[PDB]
Amino acid sequence: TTFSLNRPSVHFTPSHGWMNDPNGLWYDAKEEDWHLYYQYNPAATIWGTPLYWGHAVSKDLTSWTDYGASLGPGSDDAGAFSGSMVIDYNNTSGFFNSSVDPRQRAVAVWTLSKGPSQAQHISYSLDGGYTFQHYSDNAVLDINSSNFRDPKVFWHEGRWIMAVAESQVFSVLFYSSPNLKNWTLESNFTHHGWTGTQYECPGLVKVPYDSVPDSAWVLFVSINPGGPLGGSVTQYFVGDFNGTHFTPIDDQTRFLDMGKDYYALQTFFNTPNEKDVYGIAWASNWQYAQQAPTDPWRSSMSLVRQFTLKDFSTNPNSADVVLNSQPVLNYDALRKNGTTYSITNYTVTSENGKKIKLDNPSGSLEFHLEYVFNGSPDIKSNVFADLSLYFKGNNDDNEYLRLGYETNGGAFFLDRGHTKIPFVKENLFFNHQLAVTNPVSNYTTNVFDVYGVIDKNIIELYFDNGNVVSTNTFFFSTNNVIGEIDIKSPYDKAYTINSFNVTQFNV
Amino acid sequence: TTFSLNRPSVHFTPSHGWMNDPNGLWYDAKEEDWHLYYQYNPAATIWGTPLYWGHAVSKDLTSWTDYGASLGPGSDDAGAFSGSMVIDYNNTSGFFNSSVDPRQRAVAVWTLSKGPSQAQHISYSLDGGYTFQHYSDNAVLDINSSNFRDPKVFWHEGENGEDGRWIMAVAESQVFSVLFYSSPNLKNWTLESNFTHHGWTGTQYECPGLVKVPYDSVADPDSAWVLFVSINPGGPLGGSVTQYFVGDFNGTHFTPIDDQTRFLDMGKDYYALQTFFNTPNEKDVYGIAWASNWQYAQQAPTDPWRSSMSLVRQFTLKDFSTNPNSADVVLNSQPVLNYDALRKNGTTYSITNYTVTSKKIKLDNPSGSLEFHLEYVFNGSPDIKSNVFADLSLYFKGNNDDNEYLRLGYETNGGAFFLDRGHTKIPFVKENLFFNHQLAVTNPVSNYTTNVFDVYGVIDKNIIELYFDNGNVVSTNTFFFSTNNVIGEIDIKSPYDKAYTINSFNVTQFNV
Ligand SMILES: *[C@@H]1O[C@H](CO)[C@@H](O[C@@H]2O[C@H](CO)[C@@H](O)[C@H](O)[C@H]2NC(C)=O)[C@H](O)[C@H]1NC(C)=O
Ligand SMILES: *[C@@H]1O[C@H](CO)[C@@H](O[C@@H]2O[C@H](CO)[C@@H](O)[C@H](O)[C@H]2NC(C)=O)[C@H](O)[C@H]1NC(C)=O
Ligand SMILES: [Mg+2]
Repeated sequence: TTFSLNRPSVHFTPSHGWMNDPNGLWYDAKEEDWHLYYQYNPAATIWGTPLYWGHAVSKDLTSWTDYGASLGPGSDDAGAFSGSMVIDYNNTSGFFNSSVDPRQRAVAVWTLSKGPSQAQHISYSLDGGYTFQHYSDNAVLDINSSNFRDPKVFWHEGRWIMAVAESQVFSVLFYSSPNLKNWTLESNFTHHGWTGTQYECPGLVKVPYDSVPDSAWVLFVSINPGGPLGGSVTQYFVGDFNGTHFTPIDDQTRFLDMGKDYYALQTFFNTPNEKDVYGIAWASNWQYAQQAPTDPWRSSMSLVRQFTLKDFSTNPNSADVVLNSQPVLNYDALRKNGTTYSITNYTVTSENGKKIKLDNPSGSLEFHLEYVFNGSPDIKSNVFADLSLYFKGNNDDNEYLRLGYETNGGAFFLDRGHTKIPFVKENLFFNHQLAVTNPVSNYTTNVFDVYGVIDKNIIELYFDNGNVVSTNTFFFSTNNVIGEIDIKSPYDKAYTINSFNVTQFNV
Repeated sequence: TTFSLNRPSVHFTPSHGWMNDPNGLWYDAKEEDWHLYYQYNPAATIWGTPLYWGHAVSKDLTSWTDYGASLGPGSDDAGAFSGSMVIDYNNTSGFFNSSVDPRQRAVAVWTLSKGPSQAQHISYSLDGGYTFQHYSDNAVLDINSSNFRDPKVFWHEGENGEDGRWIMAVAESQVFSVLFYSSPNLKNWTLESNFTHHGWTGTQYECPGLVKVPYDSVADPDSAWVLFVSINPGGPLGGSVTQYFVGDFNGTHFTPIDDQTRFLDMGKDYYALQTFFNTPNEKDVYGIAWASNWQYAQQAPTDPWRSSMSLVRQFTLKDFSTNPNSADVVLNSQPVLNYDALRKNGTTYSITNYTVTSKKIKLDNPSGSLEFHLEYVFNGSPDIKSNVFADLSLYFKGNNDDNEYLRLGYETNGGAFFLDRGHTKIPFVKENLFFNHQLAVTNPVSNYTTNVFDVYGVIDKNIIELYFDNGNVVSTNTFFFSTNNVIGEIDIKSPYDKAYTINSFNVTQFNV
């Protein structure tokens, strides 16, 4: 009842220490292992030097083995700031004698921050990405810059292309290299979208496109500080990449996530089928991430997501384009081992009150919800006319997430202030109220689809099969856990729930 | 305890009924009268039809006389939606005999919304903007659309010997389009360009307006063009929002200088900004906005009026960037009030060289309307690290009940300014979950070697505006105290002593 010592079970967290950004994401196809590195301060639960890349491995992006610090700066003064991994199949670096399986030639491209210089180094691994050896005595790219970070490198066919943030000038620099050693400047993408205070963590990616062409390039650009809710946010651009220059199709601003706690998204260098685009993000915000009431670890990661470009618009009378997000979890094992509750053709009304009590609550559930607004004569514009689901919890049912929809605001809401944890009341950037403008799925029926995941301190809401997504953290009291889901509305028969599956995860 | 009956004193509110976006703003240079029109329902405090244009007049953009319903749709079901006003000096409309002063030849260009149709009509006034007459018993720009609204018109002086034209900016809303039509005579219109899918599209483009704005260049021209586009639904905070683009107008096309997204106001309750057709200086650009959010506006706890307007602001383009290592360009906003009259009819307070340690201000004969200025700086402290809330807060408490208060300040770990507007007894503020309690803005320093933050606030009963870095950043929000409970005391607090230093703090209550 001062800290919130409930730890996620399907979002990766460090065993201990401060975790702050996904790094070196790659997939080892011989061992069938997913590798997730992260910025890590092992000494404490706030950002500090020396900063390493923590390292964790998963068979299924659901269960993580955290091996702790792996890649390091080389002195207490410095940081192994963010960066990426690549698989040098053809041995362009020349680091790899025949004895290293081509599928495991992991080379890491990363920012050294020391004093006033941020410059990019490379370090190859000769043990499948568990330890690393620094290439030479020096960096491979130094521009006498203090803000020069977050290299994300891919193979373009062919050369290596690097995207780096010259953060303070709002620039993604693009650099090419034959061998990962000699880098030459190629184009300077600058002053696009929502600029905030800095550009951080760029990553350029080719993404499938389910039309109604085959693919499209996408540039991710993270922003901190200066995001529209406060602090950090992640935006993206849709366009094409000519080998040197990135050209956005349009002049639109697009956020990946409409919640306050989603930042520093990075994509896996590779996936098993070599087409799908997966990526993960740090699940917090820089305004309050180091004061989060968790111990002995601090930051959490989001779920992995699959990104595909879809034709979509926010109303039925126009045409636009949007990055759909589908969640990647091991749902076979999670749903087999877990207990499901459900509702159908339920017209919400005070007389027929309905609720779901969860047997042996675990704090980790998913749900699909399908609802419609029937309207009522008694609803008009000067009343709050909401369909609320209170996710109440087992030991203190005064701590709850309140989530739902209201006509007169035409939107979905998340209330995350109802908790005894002091932090949520004391830190004034942890907003109680969050909103998302969720489209219907079918404009002749006006059916709303929400799919959500709850894991102890974090909730992710995917609207309209993943066209809109909102990720936020909550903090219940310790060992308080969601055990009752309660359905309410002050207007009888005003709403109707077609479908409402819950599935508690037993973990 | 349920309804917050405190009416704003320097912001415009109708006598009674529901008020919505600003419309037909112009300046009468003959009588020196500012004319404001508003989306209006007099029959209730919620939107409904028939919607009229309410009319207000003011000498100083500070005190307004409300004249009620002036422009109407002519039918019960229908609605007289947003539009703008032009002064047809050289009588290009063919409506004005010479007994009508040129400075007074007022033509309203507005949207008629009736059943499934939304089309642009024009009406005109022969008594300087109080009564109006519809022209032709038909629209002047129809495109059988259901989402075709909010025409904002200005005059484009032709160069070389080309005559010059009226330019209309309209919203083809659902397709995120500002269409630019020209006309010689405000009657026959022709499509010139289709500005589409820019910035923050949200759900709909609404209330567009093209303007040319002075430019204070201190970089490495004289003017630049600005395009205002309002978005609702789909603002990032939820509901409504106003963005702007910076660029050039070549006579048919607006062309932005980048693909940046710039919000005019970072608060939750600043929407549908319209600029005045004309100003006294013929070069300054003034704008007014509707001070609420569509998500909760028709639920606000006020009677017998529902919406308020913001202060008029003076918009000027300056060189600005959010860090000291880059260049960019920003729309600076500068409040426009009758400060001479207000401050001299009113009571001042000061505080200097103050370093915060475990001071309060009692306002004498509280009026509830006040301005304040604040310069502060952060000093550091052994006891402040990344895992604490090290805030400098200012609690504007209430006289009758002081458990209702605004809490605004800065915090170092979040590097940003906050406003907490939840602390009140008014049920609406707890019941409506779209009425955010906590608002934030990433306010810059005003000098990067002194690290001094500058903040100018205006707090009229139930509405607060904040300007940062001399108006490079603005955040506007409504708040609701109990009936007859205006701001009485401001207490300055910080949990870390000597961490912050308030160099200046000039409060000035308005006795209006
Ligand atoms: C202005 O441009 C927009 C966007 O290109 C046009 O919008 C299209 O309108 C039709 C209906 O007539 C829709 O079915 C399309 O989906 C819209 N396109 C897009 C991209 O959203 C609009 O018609 C244009 N208006 C004029 C007057 O030219
Ligand atoms: C990439 O483009 C940006 C944008 O023009 C360049 O930014 C300038 O950098 C200097 C110092 O390096 C600053 O004083 C200027 O203010 C920056 N300009 C702007 C508009 O912010 C940047 O230098 C370019 N970098 C490379 C490597 O080409
Ligand atoms: Mg309207």
